[PDB]
Amino acid sequence: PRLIKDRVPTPERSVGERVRDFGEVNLGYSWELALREAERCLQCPVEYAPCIKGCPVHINIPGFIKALRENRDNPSKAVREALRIIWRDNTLPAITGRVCPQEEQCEGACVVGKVGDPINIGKLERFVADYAREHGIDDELLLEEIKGIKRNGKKVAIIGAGPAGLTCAADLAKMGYEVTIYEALHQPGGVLIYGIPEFRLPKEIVKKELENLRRLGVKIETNVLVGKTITFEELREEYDAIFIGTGAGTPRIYPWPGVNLNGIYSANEFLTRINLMKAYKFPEYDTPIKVGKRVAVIGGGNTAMDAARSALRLGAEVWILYRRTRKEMTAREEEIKHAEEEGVKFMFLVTPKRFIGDENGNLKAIELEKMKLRRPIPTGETFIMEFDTAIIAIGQTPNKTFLETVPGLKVDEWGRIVVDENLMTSIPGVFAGGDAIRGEATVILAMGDGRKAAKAIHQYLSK
Amino acid sequence: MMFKILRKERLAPGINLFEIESPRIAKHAKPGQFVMIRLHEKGERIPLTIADVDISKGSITIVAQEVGKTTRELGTYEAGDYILDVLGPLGKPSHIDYFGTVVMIGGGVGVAEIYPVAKAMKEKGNYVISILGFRTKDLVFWEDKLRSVSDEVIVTTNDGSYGMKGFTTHALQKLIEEGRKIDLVHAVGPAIMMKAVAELTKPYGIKTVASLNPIMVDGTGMCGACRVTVGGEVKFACVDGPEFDAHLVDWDQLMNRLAYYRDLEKISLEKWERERRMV
Ligand SMILES: Cc1cc2nc3c(=O)[nH]c(=O)nc-3n(C[C@H](O)[C@H](O)[C@H](O)COP(=O)(O)OP(=O)(O)OC[C@H]3O[C@@H](n4cnc5c(N)ncnc54)[C@H](O)[C@@H]3O)c2cc1C
Ligand SMILES: Cc1cc2nc3c(=O)[nH]c(=O)nc-3n(C[C@H](O)[C@H](O)[C@H](O)COP(=O)(O)OP(=O)(O)OC[C@H]3O[C@@H](n4cnc5c(N)ncnc54)[C@H](O)[C@@H]3O)c2cc1C
Ligand code: SF4
Ligand code: SF4
Ligand code: FES
Ligand SMILES: [Mg+2]
Repeated sequence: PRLIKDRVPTPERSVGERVRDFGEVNLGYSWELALREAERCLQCPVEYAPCIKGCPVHINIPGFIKALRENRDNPSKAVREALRIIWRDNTLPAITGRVCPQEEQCEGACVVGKVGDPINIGKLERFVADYAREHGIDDELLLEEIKGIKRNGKKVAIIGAGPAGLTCAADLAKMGYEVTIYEALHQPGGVLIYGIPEFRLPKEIVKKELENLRRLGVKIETNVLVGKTITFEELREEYDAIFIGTGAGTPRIYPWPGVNLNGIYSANEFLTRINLMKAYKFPEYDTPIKVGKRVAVIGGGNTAMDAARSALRLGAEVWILYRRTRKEMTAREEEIKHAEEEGVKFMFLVTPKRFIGDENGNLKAIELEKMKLRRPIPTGETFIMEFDTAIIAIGQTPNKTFLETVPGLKVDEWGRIVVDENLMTSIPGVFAGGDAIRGEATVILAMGDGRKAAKAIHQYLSK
Repeated sequence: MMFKILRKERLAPGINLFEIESPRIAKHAKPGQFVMIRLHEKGERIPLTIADVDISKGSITIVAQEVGKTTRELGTYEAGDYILDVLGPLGKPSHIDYFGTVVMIGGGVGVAEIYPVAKAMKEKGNYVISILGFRTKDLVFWEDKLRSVSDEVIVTTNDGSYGMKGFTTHALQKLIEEGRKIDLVHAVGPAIMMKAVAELTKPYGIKTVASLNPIMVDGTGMCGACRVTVGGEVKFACVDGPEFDAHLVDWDQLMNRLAYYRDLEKISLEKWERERRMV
């Protein structure tokens, strides 16, 4: 076939406008643009299409794209049919189309990307979900699902309201179970609500899923820290099965001297203050946040990018200080580019030796070790760079405090819950998924695990 | 949906008791544990100690001293108002064994915070001496309540207007210099007070536990806002404490970290006061 090699671009807000707020940067496709991009797809057979194999849950990508093309003159029918196909495998397309690292997944596998730009699969999936939400088409499909629910009288508890737990809960409700989600924070959503900022994941997208759960008859109990507020044994007595979706929410903090100086935040604290507590709107909102004139962000993943771009919106000059090379950064390529555009400065092959303070206990500088290349090793050369604020973003890990209290639960040396081929833990009737079993991973994997665990719970309770 | 205020009691100027409906927290709470609260959708999360529980009513009791915007706004709440979010019980329970003679030291609102710990110590068979520290007579509260769970109570006021004149530490130093048997000191109060208690007992080798009061946000171990240095190691107070060996705590670091947001705290309080001037 002949290939149209350039992607149809998505519009984005200007840098000068968007660094003044936390609003979404990329405005997504319109119907006309999405249809044009869909037309670039070569419609590889489903039995071999490499994009499908690259999607961790194997969405029928050519199929939902074909649904757009075959309904060129009826966008509502096009979007309804496309979303029906996507929902066969993915509960969260408005989110994953925005946040998957597609270059490592569907788009990195697309044939057109070998000679040009791959099909913009994430933005097409996003468009389908967004258009559906704006026009009530998703509500139509959801009501169709709700009509088919036959209550079975059994109760399942979900621990944690991130993408794994939210997805598991919705699928169990569609199977007829009475589901309660227990969530420690005062709002559900997990990383979707406190971690990823509004400039790439608007809160309305998460709130829509909570509205869907309301319509599905799922109950959500916030301010419940399972292990303290309610014990695990109390849940086992009350519920027929349990799904653990507690994520990997503890910060990794290396024992650098000076790490407790004022002005040093974990990324989790910085992002929770910004995103969950709306500290960027202080004093309209009561939670404060403090950034100095120069901010260092330690790390190179999505967490680091989100912290850096949030700090830039608070007025700082911001540096990413990363211990490996540019090519090894794990953040989404699209967001690294956005950070560059917005003015984040980048330094590679450096890692902190210590943080240096002033008399009042405030951060003043970082002594940095230079690295060389296979793991990086220090060259022995060090230098001192002045900074007012630092944000540590070198990874997160599960909370061993919670895990050790769960009686009978087997956990590996990295804090990951051990599960079998059915996602069942060492405790019969207790299942787990998402970052709780993988360590830090992706939204699409957490969603996929929630669906797989819901099916396993149904099988377990039906036998 | 939210957490009903069952009862409010003004214990002293600026010291407000709230009894809150929360059967889950009441069922599980142990002495030394705390809650995070948020008043309303624009609010911040703040930690407050569980000062009492009533399982028969499904309630917990918190006592909040007015020190800034959130606790001043809380002080205006009435019975039948609601606290939007209450998360608990948080932290490790106080470690209650038979030690011998336990000196419980509460400074200011810390007097409410020590009540459940003093009561548990007494129930375990300890001889309990409670030192209560107040700035002046009109701030004295819960003397009878602490006496009900103590063998001896010593009330101090900075200005000598009631009880013994001086600080908590003056009463403790007097006990030490009398040669009184003291097997454990527990201190709860302002960080400056807990530091002073720790520094007084260290040369005498008296085991001393302090309930630390660093900045908290989530209160569940996710973020390190509440971190402290204990015996040269970083700990998160909300999950590893909040009680620690007072002689191993970096007190100057804790006080530095507690001062960090002072300017913004003032801005927020001033906005709240400015916007309620007209009447
Ligand atoms: C800053 C940041 C940016 C990211 N960006 C991306 C991205 O662009 N693309 C991508 O694919 N992935 C990204 N990720 C990773 C992705 O967010 C996670 O893999 C995903 O959120 C995992 O979902 P989960 O539900 O399994 O875990 P979580 O979302 O962490 O679910 C845990 C939730 O349950 C609650 N909970 C936890 N423990 C308990 C308990 N004991 N009792 C009660 N409740 C509890 C908590 O409130 C928490 O919100 C990012 C992660 C971070 C931190
Ligand atoms: C585990 C724990 C238990 C506590 N129990 C009680 C109690 O039973 N009764 C009581 O009156 N107070 C208690 N406190 C202290 C209480 O949290 C603070 O006084 C409160 O947050 C002040 O907030 P504000 O907005 O009213 O004043 P702000 O202006 O916000 O702060 C005033 C002072 O409180 C401290 N502070 C500010 N923000 C926080 C925060 N997020 N967390 C902790 N401290 C902060 C600062 O050091 C500052 O000096 C406790 C603190 C902790 C950590
Ligand atoms: S889910 Fe992530 S991977 Fe699967 S298609 Fe949508 S974007 Fe590509
Ligand atoms: S691979 Fe690229 S082209 Fe072939 S189907 Fe999947 S998307 Fe369309
Ligand atoms: S306050 Fe977030 S870790 Fe203790
Ligand atoms: Mg405050």
